[PDB]
Order: sequence, then C-alpha cells, then structure tokens
Amino acid sequence: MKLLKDLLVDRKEFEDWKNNLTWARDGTLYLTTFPDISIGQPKYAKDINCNSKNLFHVKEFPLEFENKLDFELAQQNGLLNSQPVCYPRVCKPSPIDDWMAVLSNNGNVSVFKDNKMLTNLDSKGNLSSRTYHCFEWNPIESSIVVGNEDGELQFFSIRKNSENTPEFYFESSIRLSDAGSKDWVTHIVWYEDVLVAALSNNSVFSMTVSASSHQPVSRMIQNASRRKITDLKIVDYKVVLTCPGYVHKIDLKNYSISSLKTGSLENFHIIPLNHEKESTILLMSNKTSYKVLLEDELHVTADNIIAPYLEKKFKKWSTIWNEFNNYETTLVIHGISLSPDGYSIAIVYDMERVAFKYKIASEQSFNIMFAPLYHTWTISERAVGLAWYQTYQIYNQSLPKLPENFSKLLNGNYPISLDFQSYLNALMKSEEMRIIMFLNMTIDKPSILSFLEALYEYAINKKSELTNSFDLACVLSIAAILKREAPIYNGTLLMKNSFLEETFNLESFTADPETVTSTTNNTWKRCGVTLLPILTTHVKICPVSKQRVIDIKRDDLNDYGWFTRGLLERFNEISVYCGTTLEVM
Amino acid sequence: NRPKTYFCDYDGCDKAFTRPSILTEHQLSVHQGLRAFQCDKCAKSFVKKSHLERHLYTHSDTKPFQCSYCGKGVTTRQQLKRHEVTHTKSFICPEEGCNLRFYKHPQL
Amino acid sequence: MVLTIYPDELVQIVSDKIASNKGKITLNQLWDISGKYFDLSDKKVKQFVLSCVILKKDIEVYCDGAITTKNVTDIIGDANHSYSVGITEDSLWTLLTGYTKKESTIGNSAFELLLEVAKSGEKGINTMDLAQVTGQDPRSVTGRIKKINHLLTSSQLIYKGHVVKQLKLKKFINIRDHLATIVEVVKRSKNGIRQIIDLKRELKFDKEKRLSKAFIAAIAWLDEKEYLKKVLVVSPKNPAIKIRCVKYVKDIPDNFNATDLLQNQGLVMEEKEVLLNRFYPLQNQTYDIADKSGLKGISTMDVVN
Ligand SMILES: [Zn+2]
Ligand SMILES: [Zn+2]
Ligand SMILES: [Zn+2]
Ligand SMILES: [Zn+2]
Repeated sequence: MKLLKDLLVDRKEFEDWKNNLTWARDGTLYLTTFPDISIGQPKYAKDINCNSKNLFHVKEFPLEFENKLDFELAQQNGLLNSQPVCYPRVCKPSPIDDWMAVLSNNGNVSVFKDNKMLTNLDSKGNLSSRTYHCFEWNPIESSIVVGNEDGELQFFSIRKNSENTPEFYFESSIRLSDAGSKDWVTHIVWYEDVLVAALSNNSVFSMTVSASSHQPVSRMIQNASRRKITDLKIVDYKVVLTCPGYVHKIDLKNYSISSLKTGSLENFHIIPLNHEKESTILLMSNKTSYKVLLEDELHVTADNIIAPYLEKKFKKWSTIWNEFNNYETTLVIHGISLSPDGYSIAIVYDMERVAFKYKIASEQSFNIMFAPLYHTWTISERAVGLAWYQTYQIYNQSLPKLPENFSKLLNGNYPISLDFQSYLNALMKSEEMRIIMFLNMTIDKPSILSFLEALYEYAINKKSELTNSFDLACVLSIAAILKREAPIYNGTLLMKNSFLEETFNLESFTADPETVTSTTNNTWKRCGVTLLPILTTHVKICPVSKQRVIDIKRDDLNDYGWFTRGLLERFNEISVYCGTTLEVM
Repeated sequence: NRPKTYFCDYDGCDKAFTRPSILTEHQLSVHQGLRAFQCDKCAKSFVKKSHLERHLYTHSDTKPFQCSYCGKGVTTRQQLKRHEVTHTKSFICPEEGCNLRFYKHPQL
Repeated sequence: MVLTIYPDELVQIVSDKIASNKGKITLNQLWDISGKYFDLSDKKVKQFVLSCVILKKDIEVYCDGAITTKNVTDIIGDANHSYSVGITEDSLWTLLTGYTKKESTIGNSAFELLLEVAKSGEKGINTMDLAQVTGQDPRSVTGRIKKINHLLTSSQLIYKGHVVKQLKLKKFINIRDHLATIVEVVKRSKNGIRQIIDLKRELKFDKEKRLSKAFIAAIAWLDEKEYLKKVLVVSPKNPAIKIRCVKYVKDIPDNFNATDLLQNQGLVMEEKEVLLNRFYPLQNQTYDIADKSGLKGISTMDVVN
C-alpha cells in the first residue's frame, strides 16, 4: 500500500536535533518548535484524497510561562537562569489521562489543559533539587515522576479532578545518585510496573514502582561509564539503550547484560515494535536504519517496514537538489514517534546539503511522514477519538480486526447498575462502546442505539427518582426510539432560551429521533444526547456525526434534574458518538 | 519599439517575437495545429478574438460598416474604402498631358 | 411548510446571503431569508431570530447610515428610521477570499469585481456586463481578473457580437498523455535541442506550480528512461551563464529565457554525467578574486559560487 502524502510544516524552526515530536491520546501531534509549539490539531473528513493535511491542521500554540527559579541565583549549573526569557524544551501528553507537561528552558516542569496552565511543579529542597531535567507519566494511574539536578526521582500524584482543577501535589523522592555526587537525571521510561532511569554519568537503574510498595529496589543495571546514552526504551521488559557505535540490551527478569556494535556513530533512535510476536526494534539514524530482533541473542535484519519509502523520497529529492552528485547530503530526522495505539509511526525530517548554510526562519520547512508498522491492526484502550481514524487512514482504509462472534452489531451484555456518574464511566470503559465509536467513523449514517439501552435500563430501574420534568422527557424520548415501553406520567414540559419559552406535551415527543413540535405549532430538532429540543444559540457540534449538544456551562434558565444535569456534565466535551472533542462557538 | 528577442525553435521556422505569449500563440497555431476560438454557425475556427469577431459578422445582415453613398453593408474599413472608391471618378487618362477622368475602368 | 434548522445554522445562511448581496441587507430581506426556516408570523420568533444574528461578533446593525447598539426587542419595536444589517469588512474579505484585508493579495479594484460575481451568484456575469457595471474598460477588467481566476469557474460565450467569458464563484491536466508530445516537440526542435524553461512556456505548463512540477518530473523521467538527455550549453564569454536543455535520443514506442543566447555560435555543449580560506578575512578574499579576474571583472554569481 502507498503512504499518505507528507504534511508540509512551513516557517517553523527547531532549536536542537533531539527528539521533538510527541503524539497525544486524542491524535493531536505536538512538535517542540522554537520559540512556540506547533500542534497538529486533529480534524475529520471522509475524502482524505491521499493527503495527510486532511487529518492534521497545524497552528502555533502560544502557551505562557512563569518561572519559579526566577529571583533565585544560579549555582553549580551556571546555565540555569542564563536566558531569562522562557521557551518550551520538552513536551509530553498524558498516556491515560488528558493533560500536557512541558519542561521550560530554565528547568521547571509545568502541566497544562489545552492552552490553560494547570500547575507549576515545586517541592522543598536546595536550588538544584527544585530544577528538573526529565519527567515521565505513570502508564496506569494519575501520577508523574520528575528527575532533578540532585539525582532524585521525585513523585507527584493527582487528586481533586472531579470537584475542581486537578491538584498536583508532592509525595516523595528516591535519591538515585550516590551520597554527595553531582550527577543528575537525564532519561526516565515507565512501562507497566517497571520504571527505568538514567543519570548523566550513564549509570542506569531499573526498579518496580507501584502504589502497593513504599520501598522500590534501585538495582543499578549498568555501571558508571564513558559512552553517552543517546536513547532509552523498555521493550517487553527488556531495556534497550544506545551509545555511539553500540546498542546495549538488558533483561530485567534476571538483570543480565548484552551488546552489539551499531557500525556507525550517527545518533540511533529506538523504535519498539511492541505488538510483534518476538520483542523487536527498528533502529533509525540520519544515514541508515535496520531491524534488530531482541531474542535471547541479538540480530541485524532489513528495515523493510520504513526504509524503502525514505530511500525513494531521498532519491526523488536528490534528482532535483543534487542532480550531479556534487554535494554530500543527509536525511535529518528532527523526531520520530509511535502512534498512541503503537500501530503507526510519524517521522519529521528534511533533506540537506552539508555546506556553508546560513538559514532563516521563513525558508525553514519540514515533512511529516506517516507510515504503517504492521499488516494487521486493532483498537487500543489508550488511544481515543480521532486517534482510531488516523490509524484506519494510514492503513489505506483497511478495516481493524473485529471479534469473530461480532462480524449497531454487537450490543454486548451489561449486567450493571453502578452509581450514575461512574455508570457512564464504566459504560464508556467497555470494549463494545469503543468498537461502536470506531464504526461510526466508517458507516454512512451514525447511530448510538447500544448506548441508549444502557440509559433506558438505568431510568427503568431508578423509576422512584425520575421526579423532574426534563428528566422524564429525556427518558420518554429514549423509550420511544428504543421500541420498549414508556414509563407512565402526565402533563406539560416547559423549556426556555434567553428570549423565548415553549410548552410541550410530554406525548408531543414522538418516537422520531429527528424532530418535535411545540404547543404553539413551532417545529424544533432534538439534541444528540439528552434528546431534548435544541432551543439555544450555545450548542457544541460533533465533528463526526454533525449532531448538536447543549452546553450545560452556558445554560442559565432550564431547571434540569439529576438525570439531565448528570448526562450533560459527563458529555459536555467528549462526543457520545465518537469520543472526539466537540467544536465550540 | 521593443526588440524581437524570443525565437521560434522548430526546424525550418525563421520567426522572432517581442513578448513570450506571442511566441506561444505562433507555436500552438502554426507548428502544433491548434486554434482557440470556434464559429457558432459553421465548422471554422480562429487564432485570435478579433478574427472570431470578424467571422461572426459574416453570418448576419446587420454588418458593422455601412456605405455613405449607397448604404450597402460591409465588415471592415478596407472593404468600405474600396467599395466607396467605386462611388468616385477614380481612374485617370495615363497618356501624356491628357486631362480626362473616369468612373469605370472599361470607360478609360 | 417551515424548513427545520438548528438555532445557530441561520448565522451561516445569513452570512452567505449577506456576502452574496455585497455586504449589507435590509431588515425586510433578513425577515424574508428567515421566513423560509422560522415562522415570523409572531414577534416572539422575530426577537429570538434577530438575536441569533446580532449575537455573532462579525455582524453589524445600521440606521440611516449610522451604527446601532440597542436591545434586540428595541430593533423589532423601534421601526422609525431606515435600517440595514451587514458584516464587518475583514469578515467579508475572509468569507469571499479566504484571507483578511490586512494580508490578502487581491487589490481593491479586483475585490470589487469579485463582489459583482458574488451578487450575480448562479447566473454569474459575462466579462462585458461586468465591465459596464463596474465602470472600467476590458483591458483593465482582464488585467485585474487574473488575481481571482482561481476562485472563479469560467467558459467562453458570444454576446452582442463580442467574444466573452462567463464568471461564477465555484460554490454556485493529465501529464501521462503528453509525454509523446514532449518527445516529438524536442525531436522537431532545431538540431534536436530545446531549453527546458522554453519548453514549459510552449506547452503552457507555466500557468500553475502544479503544472510546473508535473512537467519537471516528466522531463526527468524521459531522461532516466533514456528517451531524452539533459545537457548544458555554456555561454562562450561567461561560464556561469549556462542553459539547461533537453537533447532528443529515441522515440516513445537560471530561469531566464535563453532563446536569445542559443542564436550565437554557442557550440559549448556538455552532456551531464569551494575556495573559502579560513585565515584571511572575507573582505580580502572577494578583493583577491576581483583582482585576479582582471580587466573583464567578475560577476557576484561567480564570486559567491
Ligand atoms: Zn515557428
Ligand atoms: Zn462561421
Ligand atoms: Zn455603398
Ligand atoms: Zn487622354
């Protein structure tokens, strides 16, 4: 299959040749461009026409920084406040929650929700202990680890998120460095229950980190050494790291060490193919790439997955910008990242002559190449919304592996009656809800009948609490579309907007999911979740199913009940049809 | 005014032109055998807007130049001038010193 | 029967109607547009609907040519002056051109031409009625219309004995066939040589960068497949002035037009297959080559290269 046409990022710059690309849970790309981040914001369109521009829209993301180490004089790190004007140096999205954390140039870590700052991470200690160099997200629970200049892996963990803005608060810190030593943390990786961290002197430590343990065993797997760790990853509990001229493989089941020469000094990026049957990695560099099979023994094999496309593009470019072979030329990779589901890769790169280059911001540009890593793929519980669609499109629209008993369609059994806000959580945590959300991205007319049965069963059970008029109106609407008996009630509903009020007989809500007629003979369309009449100039729109949702933060006239308030508070941002963020006006 | 500095390249073609669009008009018309303006009323086609405009009058009675003497219609000023010169004593005795002047050449 | 739409959808439709009718509409026209989708038989509906339109920041209200900012109910009841509604200029620009007046490449005169096509909509305008209505000559209209030919669908038609094109806003070339023509054109060129820039110019692949890319790729493919050969020709008096040309080889089964230079003897054909001294300042290095080049001097393109 052919790869989609590359996304051409223009007029953006990068300050350093490190890995600069990250790809969030909702499919949003983040590029740590200088001086401001560039976000590849996700969008929906069926006519992709082979072009990646139809999936990702690129815009500057001008966050604002405030610096806790300001006022405080730089010590053994002379560079600390050397440039007092802050800019983003590292940017990572949450793997399970939905936030972004960024390392400022002066060594603060600050956490954000979209363009709004949540909190700036701080803890008591000397100036170096307050200064951070690397950070990582817990792959299982709402918490963050930060590596400081004192060589301490410090933990912060998260609460208050249901009531108000999430509180990030200081919990504890493992001093990984030797007593009185001056080395500091540079890399942290956290896969399932195992955390692995590397200090500046190339000393590496592997430890099991869990809520159930207060005493993690900081087993140093690699002694202090001369060669710098260029990259570090966990691959089916095997740790993998690379240095100039070498790749080192370590197995954490027995703490044994092994090595292979890479044959080149160019920086190698470790790309772990987690879904393969045998633990395997692609190694990528500005001049060569190859596949290393990580069995008990190491191996060298062809990068048939990615290299053929890059070679074609490089030959194509060479045919125009180096037609005589006059110049030595290189494929500069500014970043590589796996999709959140792990089935695809994104490479950000440019082709350049080795020469007396004097570039300027307006002439700089980059290509982002999207490519499939396997012949077959599946939904993942980590990725959400447009992230599923992205993989579907990258695989040349080839459908995912559906269950053999379920290939709406499945509507899986639901023997539940949990507390209401959590009931909607458990409902969305189910595998059957995820495949329905993906199917809506493929069919000609979207539907949510399976989800409606869960709310019908809840309302039918909770009959003693359906006392509010709007709540009853919602239930009656669900019953009628579902062709199951409607609960007995009588009288007229009243609904309002900022200038107009309309009375509706509860029986005027027919089984039709499209429209409703008011007692004044005026027709109105139904809302996409509560099924109520859309009477207000404040609805959010679903970018997939084109349906409308009433913004409960904007309404200040309708006397909503517990069922209606609880429905809207749980779907005020995430689409009930497809998990995408609703657009706002 | 401006110098002819765009040269047609084809085998056996001599022409040079002032501005590159005109060289292209020549190349598509002469050497490639394509034309850009079609008659609505017959099969013919033309290389310029002004040439289709002249041809369009040929399908009509309301021809755009009209005679000052007889009132006969014509399509362009050359046709009008030649026609109107027939309504004059145009011809002159070619023999030495002879004074006479004539309206139709067989009279002379 | 009143057509069903969501409360905010009318803001799109009224914006499109306003952008069509040159940026302003009367309150009666707004009510006529609204009546297709909402029952204006009662002032309660009129108050609700006019609020939707006034609530969008891009929309402005006027009275006898002056601006108005009263409550929505006041606009329904205070029916004394002449009243009209429109959209802010930057928004009208953006809705029609896709860019703001602050940065858009279309000139004011050309934008007014676009506004005439916007007013005519599905009917569109022929270039002469456009010329007469705008009040400018066909040379001027044609020179201006180039700036907007990407926004407009067009075709030939005959009107009042003149030859003209119709213009419509959009909302109301396969290179694989041409490879044989490229080889035959180079085959028919004098001595089997043609300048690549001049070849692009003949086939009119110069109209769009899309066509340019297609042409450069085709020339490269014919070179790689050995139907043609890319060759240089060098000015006998200037080694930096070299001409990129295609040479004919076999049948199919730097941007200056140099057709001037190819008229000379020019026999320096070449079939296709850095001095920087750290220690002396750059000043002295440009001086030394400008001296060593002698009384004939040296061009900036020689010095830099
Ligand atoms: Zn010619
Ligand atoms: Zn004709
Ligand atoms: Zn006459
Ligand atoms: Zn005589």
